Amino acid sequence: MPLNPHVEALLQMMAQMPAPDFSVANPAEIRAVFDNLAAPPQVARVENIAISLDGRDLDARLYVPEDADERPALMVYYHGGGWVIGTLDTHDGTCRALAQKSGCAVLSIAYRLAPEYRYPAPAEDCYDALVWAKQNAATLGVDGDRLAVGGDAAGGNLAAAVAIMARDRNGPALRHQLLIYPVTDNDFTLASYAENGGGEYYLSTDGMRWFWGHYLGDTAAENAPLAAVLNVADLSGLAPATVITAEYDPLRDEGIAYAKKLDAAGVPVDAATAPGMIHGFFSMFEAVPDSWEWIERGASNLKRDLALE
Amino acid sequence: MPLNPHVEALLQMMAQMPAPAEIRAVFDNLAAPPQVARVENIAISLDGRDLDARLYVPEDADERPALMVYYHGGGWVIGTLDTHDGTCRALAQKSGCAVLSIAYRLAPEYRYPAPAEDCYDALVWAKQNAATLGVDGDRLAVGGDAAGGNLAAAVAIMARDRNGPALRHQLLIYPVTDNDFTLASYAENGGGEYYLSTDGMRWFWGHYLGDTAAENAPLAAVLNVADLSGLAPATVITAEYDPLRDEGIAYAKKLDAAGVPVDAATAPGMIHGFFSMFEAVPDSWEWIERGASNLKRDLALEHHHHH
Ligand SMILES: O=C(N[C@H](CO)[C@H](O)c1ccc([N+](=O)[O-])cc1)C(Cl)Cl
Repeated sequence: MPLNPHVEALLQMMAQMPAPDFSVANPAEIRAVFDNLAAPPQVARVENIAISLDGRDLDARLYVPEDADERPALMVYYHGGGWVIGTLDTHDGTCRALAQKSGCAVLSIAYRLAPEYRYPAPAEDCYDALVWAKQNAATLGVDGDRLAVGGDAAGGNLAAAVAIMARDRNGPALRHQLLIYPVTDNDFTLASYAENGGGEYYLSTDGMRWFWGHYLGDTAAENAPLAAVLNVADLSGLAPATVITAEYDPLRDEGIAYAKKLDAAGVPVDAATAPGMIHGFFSMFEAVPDSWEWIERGASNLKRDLALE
Repeated sequence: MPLNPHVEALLQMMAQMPAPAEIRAVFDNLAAPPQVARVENIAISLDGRDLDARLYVPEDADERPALMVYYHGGGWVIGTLDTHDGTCRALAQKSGCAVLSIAYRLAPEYRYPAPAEDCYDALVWAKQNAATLGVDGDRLAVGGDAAGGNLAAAVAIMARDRNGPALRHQLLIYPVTDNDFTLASYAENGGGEYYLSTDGMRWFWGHYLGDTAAENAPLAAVLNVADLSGLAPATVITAEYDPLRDEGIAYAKKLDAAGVPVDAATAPGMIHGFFSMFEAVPDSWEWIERGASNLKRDLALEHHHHH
């Protein structure tokens, strides 16, 4: 029986990886190379946390990075997955990566998912969770005065909405919003949807129709102000943003767009499209070494806006 | 910029894989660590030393589940709770049993027999502290991959010889059982193009034994133990393109010959370490499932009427 084709593709992929050319095979070197290969990014502590809110319990996970401060700043993170899928486990690597590179604690929220809980519910979970974290800051062991929200894809959509909710509802003061290739609108005619939406690049335009439909259900996009945050008339007074888009992401244009509108309304923004990258690439750092550059970039903005002043 | 070549290689890797509640069931389980209900970082205080441990309790385990005590691989020199986290989650999930992953002390800092005595002592702790762990101390099993399967095999032998915890199973995943590098699979598979090399194994063995000759290390080269009878029923899963294939098979044959019930097979087309590769190689799941299924059978819950 010949080599399993997938094992072959794995071996090829391991072979095209950045050499760690330690000059000699001693136990410390071999250990570092195997840990780099086979373990998720190291953090000091990971705590499975139950968040009891009015009406509902949400699972969450606290990541505390090695060499963080006594009481580090916190970013409350919202996984992506089109408001329909995604778990704490699918984004465990991404949260660890961000925590490691920012030196910030990261609290990842398992908000309730559509269609079971259609739009207003998931964003209310995410907002109520940021509130919970603020009010239980000392109990988590973090500084609730240095708060951020972040998220990828649908999660970036939720983080933008929470930032809006926190400004409108006069909630937790946020030092940053980290938006990683975020969903911002349901206009599927955009250039990048034609260019990138065929399914060739993981995420497809039809996927996004499917997601949006499950999230909104019977609500009209126009009657869903925290869904298409791109359509929010006024984006002034929002937390400083980082908006990283990907070149071959169907969401690229609308994400780029939102960043422009934030910059228009006065919000400080670092905004970049990652060359050669697809949707979901923050989560692909194990196979795509170049993902780390952009992870480091976003975390570097967080580390700056969350500094103990 | 052109599409990133690592990204493009990843994309064709996904494309190379065949095929709301059902949709989540699939996509949540690709490129992600398998979900379990509870994961607890545990410290084990033994005589002379404290070991790190991690307890995995899967979804839909019994009120007081069976326990497999698991020993990671890494040639007795490398590996952590973190490097084998994914593997432990997969086995807990597919078996329905709790899994206790043990961070035994590593060679060359701690040479044979130290890592083995850690692994045995951790089993005895787990049985003694079953109420503390919330598991059923009468439904115990050991397991491990590579040098971890070696340690599991050695522990099953020690538990037998020392009137130690009764074991219902030993799951041995492409185990190291001997340092005979003359064997066929080393010549065929031990070149280095298949992850593990004969040279790698020499290195590991050198670090593990130190000055001690193999002939004086029966709990290391378990293939040189005379009487394997009365040992825990075994699963021994080897890999076609693994240098360790042949000594794994040999150990299985000797288990069987001694009257130990053994499920033994060679995963066709697979390399050393493929149980840990299930995110990239979904066909690994077939073998994970078989191994975990044998665990589940031998760690069977007792009868309870439901009326
Ligand atoms: O023993 C070794 N690796 C073993 C292979 O069994 C280890 O079990 C392992 C390999 C790969 C892996 N992964 O890619 O997640 C995890 C563990 C050495 Cl050759 Cl580095």
